[PDB]
Formats: sequence, structure tokens, C-alpha cells
Amino acid sequence: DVLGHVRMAHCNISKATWNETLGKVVKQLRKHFGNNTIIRFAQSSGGDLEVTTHSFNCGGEFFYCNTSGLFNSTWISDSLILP
Amino acid sequence: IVMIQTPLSLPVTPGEPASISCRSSQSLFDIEDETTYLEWFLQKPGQSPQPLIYEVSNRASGVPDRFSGSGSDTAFTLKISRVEAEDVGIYYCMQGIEYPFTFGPGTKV
Amino acid sequence: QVQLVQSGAEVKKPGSSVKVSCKASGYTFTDHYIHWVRQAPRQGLEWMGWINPYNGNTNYAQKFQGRVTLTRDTSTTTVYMELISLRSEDTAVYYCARGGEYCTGFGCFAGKGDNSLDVWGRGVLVSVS
Amino acid sequence: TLQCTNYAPKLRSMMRGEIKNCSFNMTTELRDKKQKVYSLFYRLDVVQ
Amino acid sequence: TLQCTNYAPKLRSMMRGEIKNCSFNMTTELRDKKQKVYSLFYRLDVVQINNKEYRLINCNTSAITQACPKVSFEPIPIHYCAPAGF
Ligand SMILES: *[C@@H]1O[C@H](CO)[C@@H](O[C@@H]2O[C@H](CO)[C@@H](O)[C@H](O)[C@H]2NC(C)=O)[C@H](O)[C@H]1NC(C)=O
Ligand SMILES: *[C@@H]1O[C@H](CO)[C@@H](O[C@@H]2O[C@H](CO)[C@@H](O)[C@H](O)[C@H]2NC(C)=O)[C@H](O)[C@H]1NC(C)=O
Ligand SMILES: *[C@@H]1O[C@H](CO)[C@@H](O)[C@H](O)[C@H]1NC(C)=O
Ligand SMILES: *[C@@H]1O[C@H](CO)[C@@H](O)[C@H](O)[C@H]1NC(C)=O
Ligand SMILES: *[C@@H]1O[C@H](CO)[C@@H](O)[C@H](O)[C@H]1NC(C)=O
Ligand SMILES: *[C@@H]1O[C@H](CO)[C@@H](O)[C@H](O)[C@H]1NC(C)=O
Ligand SMILES: *[C@@H]1O[C@H](CO)[C@@H](O)[C@H](O)[C@H]1NC(C)=O
Ligand SMILES: *[C@@H]1O[C@H](CO)[C@@H](O)[C@H](O)[C@H]1NC(C)=O
Ligand SMILES: *[C@@H]1O[C@H](CO)[C@@H](O)[C@H](O)[C@H]1NC(C)=O
Repeated sequence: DVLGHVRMAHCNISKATWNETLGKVVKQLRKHFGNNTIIRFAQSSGGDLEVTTHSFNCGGEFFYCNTSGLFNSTWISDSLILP
Repeated sequence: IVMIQTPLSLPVTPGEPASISCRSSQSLFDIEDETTYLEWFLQKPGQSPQPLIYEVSNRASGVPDRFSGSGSDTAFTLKISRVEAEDVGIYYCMQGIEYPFTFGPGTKV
Repeated sequence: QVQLVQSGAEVKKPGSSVKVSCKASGYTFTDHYIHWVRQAPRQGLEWMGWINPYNGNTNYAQKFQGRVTLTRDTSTTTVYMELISLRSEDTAVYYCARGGEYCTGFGCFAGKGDNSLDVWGRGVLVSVS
Repeated sequence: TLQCTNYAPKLRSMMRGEIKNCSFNMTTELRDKKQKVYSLFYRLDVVQ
Repeated sequence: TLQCTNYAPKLRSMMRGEIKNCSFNMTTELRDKKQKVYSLFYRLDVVQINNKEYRLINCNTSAITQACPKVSFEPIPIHYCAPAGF
């Protein structure tokens, strides 16, 4: 059963920290792909839930988090919650 | 957009039972959710509409037990065991299954 | 308890822009959609649109696209609706309502959509003349 | 074979159908008897 | 589920109930048929469920592996020998 109210499993990632993390990743990718190119992050295009979501196990439970809120940006030359 | 009709807008006296009908041009039953999204409201004179029934038969908290209802397949009925002074106002039936939501012309008590 | 607080009244000339507020209290502001419904005098209720108070995503009835803009303030927990190009046929009481379904106990970051209106405010009467 | 309905908690929550309440006849200690069990399953663990 | 009665031999013996005569539906070579079996069990090997209904003492805790009837349990001497270096 469920005691109390039903609430969705979720993950909290700091928005500013992730934005800085992606900025660093983009800089390093530009080193290989070109200083003047555009690096776009996007959600996984398809396949089993194991590969379209962030699969992990903590607390003894197996979580599948969307992550579409983390990889949805185009890089040209307070908190984020993942369902 | 789904059009909603509300037949049987009739005067009643205190202590009389009443029945208010609602008819939809399109079925309100969501196969995956296994529920019909028809919310009944009562708008008292001078007040905003308040919920009465959230899902055809599932009575809202704080609503007198005199209010009930049933139906399916677009045809729904709101029933009142006994009409009292607090039942005066305009009754509406929502079309929650799809956006935009519609309420129908409504009936008066 | 759960409340939506609206107050006052406004009178506008045709073509004017009006902002109608809706202050939320007693529940998590970001975990229910806020819907706007118009009620013209002596007429029935007409749904206008819905704003997601967490993301700011909105959806409007086709007749209101391009005329109604919804915004939010999550620090003040208030939703505002801006109406432009007011016409005589737009005289109505404008009500805000809280959806009956919660999105998630921590906010509207996921979900299919709303299906009901649980809490209604008193509404704001807007007249055009 | 499971016979499932939506969990349907008391409060409305835009997550209807994510958890299903499934009835089934499970085995028990003795092979001549079966036990009716009501279990909750996630939507992703069952197919119609 | 076993349906047991006391063995009840012809002669009276102050040991009534120590051996029970239990009826049950056992499987057979084919999965579409069952065989009615009457077996004797010791009182200590069965418990009452509540002819009376009984179960084996272990059906609550463990599955039975039958010892092979061809393998003797008689103890034999076993010698333990050191490995080289010990
Ligand atoms: C799964 O469904 C069954 C049947 O709908 C639920 O059992 C019922 O629970 C209500 C609770 O008010 C009782 O009044 C009924 O008499 C019960 N019926 C039966 C046949 O058990 C069961 O509770 C549901 N499981 C969960 C976890 O909600
Ligand atoms: C993720 O963040 C949300 C807020 O964005 C957290 O929800 C809050 O949890 C605290 C309990 O510590 C409550 O007092 C707040 O009322 C909650 N806020 C809302 C809006 O519901 C959530 O707990 C966080 N989850 C994790 C795992 O850190
Ligand atoms: C995780 O939880 C700890 C608990 O103290 C909190 O301090 C931290 O800020 C949280 N991190 C995120 C990203 O929410
Ligand atoms: C942070 O987010 C802003 C959003 O406009 C973006 O322009 C910027 O490149 C991101 N990264 C850093 C390091 O600021
Ligand atoms: C990109 O910028 C870095 C900045 O230090 C520079 O060292 C590198 O040579 C540049 N690459 C190109 C291809 O311009
Ligand atoms: C993540 O959310 C987006 C929101 O549009 C949705 O389209 C996508 O399918 C979701 N991902 C998964 C794996 O469901
Ligand atoms: C369990 O078995 C009975 C027959 O003994 C059957 O009527 C019932 O529908 C079964 N339950 C389920 C959930 O299949
Ligand atoms: C064996 O099975 C039959 C049904 O085929 C039943 O009537 C009988 O009581 C069973 N015997 C025992 C000992 O349980
Ligand atoms: C059945 O097993 C439990 C532990 O699993 C044990 O406590 C109980 O005594 C057992 N029943 C009998 C009749 O011994």
C-alpha cells in the first residue's frame, strides 16, 4: 500500500551548477570540434527505458529519470527537478 | 470543442427530490485512467461556482450527502435527495476529458 | 485552508489592457495548474486557459490565442492574466481556479494534464464601456 | 493472469494509472490451495 | 493437504495416534492425472491444519529432498591426511 499521499520519485540537480558544468563540457568539446561551432545538447532519441532515461539504483530501488531537462540547450560561440 | 447540454432546468419546492441532466456530444471516458472526467458544480447567487462532484459519482468533501449522481456514455444525471434553501443556484457539468473545458448552459434551482 | 484571493473591480475603454490578479494561499503554489474562466453577465461559464505555475507553460482556448497572456510570480505566489484589445462583448467576471489534480507533491515538472477545477476565487468584474 | 484496476488514491494526482492494484491467484505452502492476493505494481512492470 | 486418521491397529496398544493413516492426492507420471495414496506417517512428522487435515512438519519451512534408498547411512572410518608441507 501507500501511506499518506502518492508522490512522484524525482531527482534535484542544482541549476547553476549544471549550467556551469555544461559550459565546461562545451569548452572542452569545442577544443575538438571547432572554436566557432555550435554545440547543442538534446534528449536521447529512442530505445529501451534503460537507455532513454538515467537508470540507477539507490536505497534498494531502481530509478529511471527523464533527464530531458538537463540536455536541452544550444551553445553558440534555483533547482532543476527530474521526474 | 465538445458541446455540453444541461436538460431539465425546472423550478422546485423545498423538500422535493430533483434530477439535473447532462449530455455530451463526445464520450468523457478515458480508457487509460478508467474514470469519467465530469465535475458537477453549484454556483450560489453572489458566489463563485463551488465543486459538488469530482468524477460523475465521487462526491466532493464538504458537500451534503443529499447530492449524488451517476451515468456514462455521455449521459449523466445529478440527483438531490431533498432540496433545501442551501441548494439554490445554478448547476454546471464540466467537460474535463479534453481542453478547452466546457460547462454547458447549466440549470437553475 | 486552501484559498484563492481576488478583489476589486475595473472599468476599461475599448482597446485597453487589463491585468487581473489571483493570489494563492494554503497549498504549494507550484503543484497545481491555475485556470482562468470567464463568465459574461447572465451567461454560462467559459474556460479561458491554464498556466503551469512551476514552468510557466500555458495553453489557451483558440478564441483567446494572441489576446490573453498569463504570467506568474513564485515568490509572491500570484498568477496574473493580461487581456488586450478589450471589446464590449468582453464584459464579464473573470475567475481564477485551482485544479483538483496535483501535478506531483513537489511541483508541476511532469504530468499529462489537469481534468478538474477544485477551488474558485471570488472573481474580478471587468467592464468595457 | 492479473486482474488490475488503477490504484486510485483518495486524492486526485495526475498520476492515475502509474500504480495498478492487481488481483491474482498465487500459490501457497500446499499444492491443493491457492491464495487470492492484491498487490500493487508499477505501470511499467505490467502489460495488458 | 493430508486427510489423516489414527492407524488404529486391531489390538489395543497405548500408542494410538503415534502412527497416522493419511490420504492424499499425489502426482503421477502424467501431469493430467492424480493418484490417491494412503500412507502411514509418524505423529512427529505431521501437524494439524484445522478425518482431520494435516500437513508435513516442513511444508511451512522447507522442501523435502528424498534420500536415495540405495545409499546407506552407516558411518565408515574417514582418515584426514596432511598435505605436503604440513
Ligand atoms: C485493491 O482492490 C481491492 C478491491 O477493489 C481493495 O479491497 C477493497 O477495499 C475496500 C476498502 O474500503 C473494501 O471496502 C472492500 O471490501 C475491499 N474488497 C476486497 C475484495 O478486498 C483493495 O484494498 C485494493 N488495494 C489497495 C492497495 O488499495
Ligand atoms: C527537491 O526540491 C523540492 C523543492 O523544490 C523539495 O520539496 C520540498 O521538501 C521540503 C522537505 O525537506 C518541504 O518542506 C518543502 O515544502 C518541499 N517543497 C515543495 C515545493 O514541495 C524536495 O524535497 C527535494 N527533494 C530532494 C530529494 O532533495
Ligand atoms: C541535497 O540535500 C542536502 C541536504 O542538506 C542539501 O544541503 C543540498 O543542497 C541538496 N542538493 C540539491 C542539489 O538539492
Ligand atoms: C548559463 O546559462 C545562461 C543562460 O542564458 C547561458 O547563457 C550561459 O552560457 C550558461 N553558462 C554559463 C557558464 O554561464
Ligand atoms: C580556440 O581558442 C583557444 C583559446 O586559448 C586557442 O588556444 C585555440 O588555438 C583556438 N582554436 C582555434 C581553431 O581557433
Ligand atoms: C521526458 O519529457 C519530455 C517532455 O516533452 C517527453 O517528451 C519525453 O518523452 C520524456 N522522456 C521519457 C523517457 O519519457
Ligand atoms: C482466481 O481463481 C478463481 C477461480 O478459483 C477465479 O474465479 C478468479 O477470477 C481468479 N482471480 C483472478 C484475479 O484471476
Ligand atoms: C483428492 O482430490 C479429490 C478431488 O479430485 C477430493 O475430493 C479429495 O478429498 C482429495 N483427497 C484428499 C485426501 O485431499
Ligand atoms: C512455521 O514457521 C514459523 C517460522 O517460519 C515457526 O515460527 C512456526 O512455529 C512454524 N509452525 C509450526 C507449527 O511449527
